[PDB]
Amino acid sequence: DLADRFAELERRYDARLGVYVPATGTTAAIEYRADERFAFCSTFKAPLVAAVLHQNPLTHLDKLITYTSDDIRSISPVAQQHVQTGMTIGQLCDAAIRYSDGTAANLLLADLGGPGGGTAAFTGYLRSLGDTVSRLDAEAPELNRDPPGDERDTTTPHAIALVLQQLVLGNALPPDKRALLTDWMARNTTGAKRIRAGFPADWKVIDKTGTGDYGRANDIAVVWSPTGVPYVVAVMSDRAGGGYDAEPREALLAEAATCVAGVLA
Ligand SMILES: *C(=O)[C@@H](NC(=O)c1c(OC)cccc1OC)[C@@H]1N[C@@H](C(=O)O)C(C)(C)S1
Repeated sequence: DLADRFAELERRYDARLGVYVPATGTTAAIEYRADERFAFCSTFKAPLVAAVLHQNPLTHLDKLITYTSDDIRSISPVAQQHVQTGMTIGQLCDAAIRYSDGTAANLLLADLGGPGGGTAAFTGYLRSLGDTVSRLDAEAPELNRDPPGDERDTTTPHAIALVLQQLVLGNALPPDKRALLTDWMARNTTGAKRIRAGFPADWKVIDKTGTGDYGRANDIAVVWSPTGVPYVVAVMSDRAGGGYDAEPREALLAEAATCVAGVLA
């Protein structure tokens, strides 16, 4: 039984684990704490890029955005390298997804615009996809820091899986924009030790990770079987029991993903 295995992992890693895989043609939903709230951490950047693509014509990807020293406030591997030239919206989407660049995500939120530095418009985008659960209230670094249990900047494995399903598998985006989002997540560099590690090499995996304080580690993916059957996999975790400086444990997500892969193979 899956739930027993997930509970064993919780004890092993002194963690709380949430998992959701939506029902398909022949499988019921897989769900473990799937309606409990977990911090978004950086996972919000995937639907953020979808919001920015949806909102604008494609030539918008070519708009140059400039920024300065005081815009660099969070882990930002790419944005730090280009501060002297600026970055296009396309480059910022690339960096936000593939390197989880925090400054890029902040600039993309500002591009969306409106109250709360774009957080309200981001939430509005989720509402338009039928997600009445998730909320973004702050930008980086603040959004990764809410105390355990706090509802600010949270989603649920259930809600975010259904969002990602509509973005990648459904018709939320036109095919040209859908393909851009799909490709960036396909080329993600931060996810090798999470959902990807739990699925065999002949399964295709696209994903977006998140990491925070209190041992927070998430990964949201779309996976395809070797025969092209897709499944959406949302895994979220925290380790409140070690306090603010509890280490995130990637291996917990790899093992949860291995357990899901075993059921889906
Ligand atoms: C978003 O989840 C980002 N996370 C952070 O910047 C972060 C930590 O990451 C080391 C640790 C504690 C707090 C925060 O947020 C202030 C970026 N995305 C993650 C990820 O994709 O797993 C990175 C690549 C580790 S940074």
